[PDB]
Amino acid sequence: MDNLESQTYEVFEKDPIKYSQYQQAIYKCLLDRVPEEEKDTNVQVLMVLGAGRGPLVNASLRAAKQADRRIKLYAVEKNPNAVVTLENWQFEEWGSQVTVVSSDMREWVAPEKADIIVSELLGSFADNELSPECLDGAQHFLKDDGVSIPGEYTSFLAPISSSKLYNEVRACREKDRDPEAQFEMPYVVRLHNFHQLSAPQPCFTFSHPNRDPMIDNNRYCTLEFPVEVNTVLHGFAGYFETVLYQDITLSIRPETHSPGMFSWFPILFPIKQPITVREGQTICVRFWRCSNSKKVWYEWAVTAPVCSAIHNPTGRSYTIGL
Amino acid sequence: MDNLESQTYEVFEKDPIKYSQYQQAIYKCLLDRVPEEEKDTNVQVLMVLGAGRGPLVNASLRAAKQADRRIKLYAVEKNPNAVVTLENWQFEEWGSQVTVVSSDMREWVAPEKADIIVSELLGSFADNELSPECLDGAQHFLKDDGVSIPGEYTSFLAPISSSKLYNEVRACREKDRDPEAQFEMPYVVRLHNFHQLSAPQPCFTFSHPNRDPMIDNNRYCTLEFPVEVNTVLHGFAGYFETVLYQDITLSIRPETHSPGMFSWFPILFPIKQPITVREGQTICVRFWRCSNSKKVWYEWAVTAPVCSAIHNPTGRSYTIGL
Amino acid sequence: PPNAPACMERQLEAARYRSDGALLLGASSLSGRCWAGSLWLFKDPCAAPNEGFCSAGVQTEAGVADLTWVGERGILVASDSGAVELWELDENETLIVSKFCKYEHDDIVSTVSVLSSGTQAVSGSKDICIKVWDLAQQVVLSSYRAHAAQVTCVAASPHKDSVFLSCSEDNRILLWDTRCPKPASQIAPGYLPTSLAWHPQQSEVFVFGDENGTVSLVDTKSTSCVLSSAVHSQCVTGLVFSPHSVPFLASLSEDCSLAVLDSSLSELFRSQAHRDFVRDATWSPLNHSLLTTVGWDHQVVHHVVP
Amino acid sequence: VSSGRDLNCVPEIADTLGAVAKQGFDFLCMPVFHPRFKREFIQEPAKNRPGPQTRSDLLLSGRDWNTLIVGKLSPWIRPDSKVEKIRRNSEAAMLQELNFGAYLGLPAFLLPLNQEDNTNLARVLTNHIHTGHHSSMFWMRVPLVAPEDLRDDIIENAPTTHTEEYSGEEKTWMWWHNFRTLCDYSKRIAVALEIGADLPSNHVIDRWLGEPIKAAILPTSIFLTNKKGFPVLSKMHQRLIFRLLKLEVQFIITGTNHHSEKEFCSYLQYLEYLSQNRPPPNAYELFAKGYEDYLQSPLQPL
Ligand SMILES: Nc1ncnc2c1ncn2[C@@H]1O[C@H](C[C@@H](N)CC[C@H](N)C(=O)O)[C@@H](O)[C@H]1O
Ligand SMILES: Nc1ncnc2c1ncn2[C@@H]1O[C@H](C[C@@H](N)CC[C@H](N)C(=O)O)[C@@H](O)[C@H]1O
Ligand SMILES: O=C(NC[C@@H](O)[C@@H]1Cc2ccccc2CN1)c1ccnc(NC2CCC2)c1
Ligand SMILES: O=C(NC[C@@H](O)[C@@H]1Cc2ccccc2CN1)c1ccnc(NC2CCC2)c1
Repeated sequence: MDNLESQTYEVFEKDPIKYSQYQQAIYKCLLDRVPEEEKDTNVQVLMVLGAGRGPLVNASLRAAKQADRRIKLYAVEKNPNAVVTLENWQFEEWGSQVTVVSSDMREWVAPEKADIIVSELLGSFADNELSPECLDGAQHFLKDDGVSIPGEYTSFLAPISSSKLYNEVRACREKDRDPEAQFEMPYVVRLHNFHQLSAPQPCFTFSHPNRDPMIDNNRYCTLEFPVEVNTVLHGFAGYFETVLYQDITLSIRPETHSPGMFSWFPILFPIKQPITVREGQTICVRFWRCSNSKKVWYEWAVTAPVCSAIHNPTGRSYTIGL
Repeated sequence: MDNLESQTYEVFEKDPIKYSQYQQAIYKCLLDRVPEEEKDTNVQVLMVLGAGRGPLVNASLRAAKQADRRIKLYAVEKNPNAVVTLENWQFEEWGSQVTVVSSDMREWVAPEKADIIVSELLGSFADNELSPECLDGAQHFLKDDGVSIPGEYTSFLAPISSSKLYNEVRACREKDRDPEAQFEMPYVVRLHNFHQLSAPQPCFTFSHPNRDPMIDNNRYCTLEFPVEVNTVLHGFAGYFETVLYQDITLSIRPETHSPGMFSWFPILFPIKQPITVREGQTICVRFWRCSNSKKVWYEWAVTAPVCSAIHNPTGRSYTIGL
Repeated sequence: PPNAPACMERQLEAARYRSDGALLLGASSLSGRCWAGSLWLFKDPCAAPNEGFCSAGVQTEAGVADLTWVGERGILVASDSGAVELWELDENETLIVSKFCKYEHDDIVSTVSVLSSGTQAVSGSKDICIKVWDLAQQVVLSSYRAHAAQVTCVAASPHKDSVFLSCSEDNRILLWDTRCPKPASQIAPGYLPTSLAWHPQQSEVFVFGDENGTVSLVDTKSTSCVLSSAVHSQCVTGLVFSPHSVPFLASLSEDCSLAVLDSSLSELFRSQAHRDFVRDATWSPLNHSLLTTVGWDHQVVHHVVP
Repeated sequence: VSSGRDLNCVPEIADTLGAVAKQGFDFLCMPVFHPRFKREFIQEPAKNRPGPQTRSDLLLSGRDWNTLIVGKLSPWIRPDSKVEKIRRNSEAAMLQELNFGAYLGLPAFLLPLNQEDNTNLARVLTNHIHTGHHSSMFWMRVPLVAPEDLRDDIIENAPTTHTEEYSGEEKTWMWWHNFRTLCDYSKRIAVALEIGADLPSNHVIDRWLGEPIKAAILPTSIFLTNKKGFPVLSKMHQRLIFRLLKLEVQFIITGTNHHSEKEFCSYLQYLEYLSQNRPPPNAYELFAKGYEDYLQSPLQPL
């Protein structure tokens, strides 16, 4: 529903590892797709779906030079303001090799099928920027044997204690809306003064392409977190891991965090009322990924040691517009 | 977004003129479409788009018996609860002649094209129940020479004075929303204690089928209302007229009101602040019909004798979900 | 050729045939990094718009909003900078040198027209002013603020040095005679006038195009537009009369088409060759059946009018 | 004196900005798309015009876009046109330019009020203000005197009115008042008051009192010339400058140099001369500085 600002693209382009990992993934994929004997006759069709101002376009070109393989590039971008940067760069630097497309990947009628679809539509909680829905509407122009980079992603959740963050969320009460709406929405936050109460556990997973006859992006997960400490539960930290290609991965999970990667901060799902947890008790949380044709949202509830209210029912406080 | 209750369908089925007018329109259309020499060989394909509990289905059958013509009926209905009534009636009374379809007319893949599409998707302000959008998604399964009943509809507006209604709208202030949202939304109301300040004037018109290369349901109208009285403007009454077929029409305009027709009450578009109007002054109002892929809404403003704020900008207070 | 740029800017603004048959081209860069302009001379019109096949070429400081021939070697330009600039073709006609660049307008110079004598010119601007220039002295003789909005078009009468027309976004069509103390005369309000063309033989007759795509025929003495036609689906950008004894009228629009009309404004020819806004039309003095058009699609199309 | 240069011609953005900064200007008002580059949004083939649609955001640093550039709406954008096709393309183009300005993080964006009916312009701007997340200022360019009322009396069959029209002479205040009423007093919408060669009567000037004037537009053509050839202002113009200096408005210089023998920064040097020669702050103003129009809740004395 919104378009990113120029300076937002600018800061994230400074990520020291995200783009070198993407380049390495494309490099490995090109060598596995076209052998040495075909290096000058086989042209691989690469599509950067959500090109931004063009850093994955440059990463794709550098990877093709590294692999000594031939590529035909498409740079698809829905943000028309970012398209200005893309079309000025295409005229001055890239040339005919890169075809710039000003369109939503779900509505674009591609002139040919792709060998490789490259995208970075991931959110802090993996699928909260609607990468499943966007890539589902784009997989029809991917070859039957075609590859999607990233191939899969998994979100992670961990219960947390933070009276400081509980107070920050509480202070988000706004006029002209439900007085508790602020507790029924996630926040992107560089978590600092908190206590992680149990090791992160995998929540939701998505794989690309999705060749199932009935595609369903809705999800329901039950997580049981052993707690070996007396504490107060205030919410859940959300992280993700992604498989770009084979062993080339990215992670924001604290235990496996990709070095120097600032492109994603964790997410925080708050709870309306703090919950007392004693040593040896288990925190049980339920998360739902819900949707209709217009929007996507999450619903969540604590069921042990005590029940909380169901948070964000029907997306009454928070939705991600399609 | 919502489905009508059983008793809502029940009361409107008691309309003494709406259905006899629809029957008369279908009757006239059948005689004009198939001559006497073809009365036993030509079967006209009729589609009731939004069949409800089936009264237009019975009106279509009675019209075919009246015209002594052959018809094949389709009763399309998106409300699955109304579909129960339709399928029980089809088994017990109609039989094979009527094919019941449980679907949205915009998503239904018809097995054959229609000669006549019959619908009653009209609101108090004609197009406020999204008849243009619904019939636009349904016209692809209408023959190149096919007829739509209704063929056209026009909304009407009239400035009104009512301190009583102004107070009723004012009392609609709700918690957990903008304190003036109640003035930025229309209301269906049987207007009684009011003063119509100028004769109703046509606002927006839609025609079916719409064979234009670029279909645009968005609208912008400027209306100038001569006022020959000292008064206070509180809002605008909305009415409509529809051409079912040729001279067979329906109207809720007070001057041409269809007798006994209670199926539509007028609509009221309020204004946040009452406006003083002196004898001989002109009330100038601007109305916009706006949309995106998810919703439709109206925006309105008074520009003479004084300007009001633009009401309902971006549909912040009121939208009709697609 | 030397001093000529290796690349011509995409947006072709003007095309003017010289009496000998040489083609003058005006272009602007209306997008990308640099918003400048260029002037081109093509002794072979079929070679246009290829830079390697031009007779002469030069880069201007800013975009070319309009241009006109000043005799056989002079080129008068309406610039985005607010300048009216005179460029002169050298002795060997292989270079285009600047004679003057005078910044007298406070906004974009949108239109220029050389007066009948060829010694004076009229410029119109977004700054709402109309100026009368002395080309030899390189100065402004008179400055007129008659309009109330941007001047869209200025057209010098074919044979009277003191008579010209102007039209603007203020919805006025003004008939000028600089021999009067109040030089302008307004000739029911409707759609905005966007283009003007004096009839080449009937000294008191002119045509005007509007923002709604309508072309109208007017007689200054009668002051009535009894003859009109809905020619285009969009704004009439330009109106150019053919060099014939009984002239044809070319009308160019933002609907990307070119139309050729007769004396009663009836269509004889319609061309959809352009894939973007048709900006100018020039009839060949050598072959009267040939009409050349330029567009924002960088196309130089040669039409055979029946 | 916080001052800006207004330009409608920018061949190279870095060269132009460097040139205006050298002259002493703190900011530049410029088009974000080429002012003559009319764009089609609905009908083919012009709708499918290959890009780029304007120049790149990469041409300037983030800091420069946020502090030195004031955007300007293209002159062909007419959302209140009598032609339906022009109204629709103008709405789409206005949203495009406004969103490009939001994309660049421009501190302000100039839009004109040059006619009585700006209803659809108000509606499109209100829609933009209530869409997405941005906090840019909208400066409505409005003249003290309408061009129709300051035109030279040179139309033989359309003479200028010689009889006084008290309310008629304040018509541009009503254009502003109506626009801001439609936009429901948005704190993001302010006035860019354009001064002309002939100042109107005092009552016309006084209508602007209490209005949110953020900028004052000074065309080079309003400046008189002294014995030394330097640009100056009449005593009446100077009086208005001192009134606007108390409101701490940003001064904008528009038009070309009309004192060609002198350097361009001379128009700016005259403004700082006026600013340096204004009355010094008295004892009251020394303490009251910074409290102007700042609302304070009265104390509970007991
Ligand atoms: N459905 C969509 N169709 C096309 N582009 C999209 C879509 N959804 C998101 N985008 C764009 O995808 C980009 C997502 C960014 N996270 C990535 C930017 C850039 N490729 C980078 O790695 O820095 C943004 O520029 C979005 O505007
Ligand atoms: N897009 C749609 N597709 C299918 N049915 C629809 C759609 N929109 C509305 N309807 C149905 O159309 C009917 C509209 C009613 N006003 C008419 C009911 C009935 N035909 C009558 O005349 O009493 C309702 O039953 C709606 O559920
Ligand atoms: O998680 C974040 N935002 C969403 C996330 O999905 C983000 C969104 C985005 C948007 C455009 C381009 C790339 C990306 C990268 N992915 C985020 C937000 C704010 N600041 C961050 N890091 C700071 C900047 C200095 C350290 C991170
Ligand atoms: O205008 C009305 N409602 C919308 C209108 O579009 C309505 C909606 C509807 C819904 C289902 C079937 C038919 C219809 C007919 N069209 C309306 C609402 C309430 N009461 C009404 N009349 C009373 C009942 C006793 C007199 C009228």
